[PDB]
Amino acid sequence: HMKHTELRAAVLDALEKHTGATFFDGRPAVFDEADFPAVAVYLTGAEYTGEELDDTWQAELHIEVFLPAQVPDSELDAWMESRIYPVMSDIPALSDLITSMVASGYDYRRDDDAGLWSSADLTYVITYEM
Amino acid sequence: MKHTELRAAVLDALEKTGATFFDGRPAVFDEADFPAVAVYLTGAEYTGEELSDTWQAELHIEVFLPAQVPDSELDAWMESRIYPVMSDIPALSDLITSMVASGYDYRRDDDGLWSSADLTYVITYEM
Amino acid sequence: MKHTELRAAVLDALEKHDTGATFFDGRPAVFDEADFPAVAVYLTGAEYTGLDSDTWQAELHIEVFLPAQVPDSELDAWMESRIYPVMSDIPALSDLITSMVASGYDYRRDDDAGLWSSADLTYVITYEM
Amino acid sequence: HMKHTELRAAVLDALEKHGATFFDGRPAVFDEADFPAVAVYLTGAEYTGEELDSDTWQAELHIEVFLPAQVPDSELDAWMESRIYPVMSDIPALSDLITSMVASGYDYRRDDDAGLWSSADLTYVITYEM
Amino acid sequence: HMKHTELRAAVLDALEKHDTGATFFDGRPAVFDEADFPAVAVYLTGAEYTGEELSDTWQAELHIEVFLAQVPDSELDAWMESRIYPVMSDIPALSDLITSMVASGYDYRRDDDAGLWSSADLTYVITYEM
Repeated sequence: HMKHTELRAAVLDALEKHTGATFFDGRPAVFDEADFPAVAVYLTGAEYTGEELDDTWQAELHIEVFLPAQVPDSELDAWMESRIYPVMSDIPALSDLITSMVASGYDYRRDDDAGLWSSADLTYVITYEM
Repeated sequence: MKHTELRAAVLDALEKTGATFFDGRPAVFDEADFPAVAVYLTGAEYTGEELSDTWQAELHIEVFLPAQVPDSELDAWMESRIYPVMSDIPALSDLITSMVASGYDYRRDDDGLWSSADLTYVITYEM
Repeated sequence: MKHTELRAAVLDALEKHDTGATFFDGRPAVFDEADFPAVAVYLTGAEYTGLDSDTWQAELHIEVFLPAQVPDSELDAWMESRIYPVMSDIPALSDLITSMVASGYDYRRDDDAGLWSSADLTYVITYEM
Repeated sequence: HMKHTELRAAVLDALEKHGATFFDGRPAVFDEADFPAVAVYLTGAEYTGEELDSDTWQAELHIEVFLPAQVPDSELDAWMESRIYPVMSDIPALSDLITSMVASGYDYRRDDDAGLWSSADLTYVITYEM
Repeated sequence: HMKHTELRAAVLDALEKHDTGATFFDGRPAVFDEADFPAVAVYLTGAEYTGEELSDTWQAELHIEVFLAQVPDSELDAWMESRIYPVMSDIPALSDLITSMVASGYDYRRDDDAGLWSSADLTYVITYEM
């Protein structure tokens, strides 16, 4: 399999072994009533860093949790600090696939199109080889 | 965790102003909510190890008014109900390691049932 | 509030003329077709700048709106003809800011409906809240 | 007539004396009869200071072709190197207004909303005085 | 006729030569048709003049994008990994028209308006001479 497929699968699995919710392999664009709670594992900004002649890449690893419609940002944090944060401390699979990992950001996005969901995004900055 | 407290501190500060408060930028608006006051964070981001895990975020306090009102009305509201409360919020002061003015923007409903002013500061803290 | 004083210092000045336009105190979102020619005065990216100081930098805008089926040349003409003169000197505006300088001259249009065509003349100013 | 007005005219005129629908400024929504359309406009015009008791400026000059419906980008290039390029070789009137000219880019843009129209945009960076 | 046309084609031709499977596009499609999927578009973006060298040299981002509807990214990787990377492995016809090619990024994009499709975008940074 391609290295990106392995990446998310390492996280995704660590998520199932653990959390009553529906997961997606990649940022979804739409959901069905039945998808919430939703947790998407995906990558963004994958880029080739090696021009010091290294094959080295870097990317933003995403674990975004979606909740149905309009909820407070604190309900998202609770879900984040109670069903995700923990799982992101022991995921040996992930370790073996990457060369470095570090906390990146923590964003809040919402469906500014059809107000169907509110989300919290936990992202790490990673480095690896294709 | 920590962002709930941060946001909360300010929400409880502005609590004590007949407006409708929102913990995190709203998406859709039911006009009963106007004047709407939202408190949220943008660009929260890890910044390294001091010993203690540092983070930096952007704290927002945006006031929304129904329809298309003249920016000034927004400033007026902002000058009368928001700044006063912002001058001193100990609860907040205790959760942060530093705070400082960032900017002041005027946004609006591009797709137009509301216009707004959004006060911001840059805060640093430990998660 | 300074932002309000600034825009005002500019609005009146500019609207003290026979200009048969409509003036807005802020970048409007929805335009009634009966609102053109339109003239809006607003600020963007106001940021605190401070070295310890109360410097605040912002971008002053004077946008001219006209029906979307109009050549830029016309907007250009509208600009040289009614705004530039007035903008050459506004003592009310001067006594509020600590510096002003030409910045840009952009061209915009309504991408959805396609109801208007505009020209945005901007300056960079500095001041203290 | 102010500088920008004169700048566009130069190119505008050149294009006329030589055969589609020309617009003085980037248009928003076209009418079936507008194709093929060519737009000559400016973007990013900014003051770069004063040189010597004179007001200096920089801007991007655009000559954009719009072809009816979604078409291969190769059709655009073809139309481009056939009607546009030649005229651009040397436009006196223009050179007599500017202070410096050089090629910037060649961008492809489409009607994201619908296959309404496809376009190839040829740009230059110029410096002039107001 | 001109360079951008030869560039895309070298890629397009190499790709169909390898796997006629999808419907290829010369440029980035504005809108698709239920049938086209799988879609594979070959295009350039940000082509900018970088100067003269005794010859005028340009720079641009070459794109090979695979569109599928809203399916998991790993499936996009999988198509990318078996219908694309092998070809891109080395394409003489292409290399023969440029000066340098380097890997840039791997972006996952998607339909935002109607969720009609989801894609994987493979990009290389290339230098050539008009």
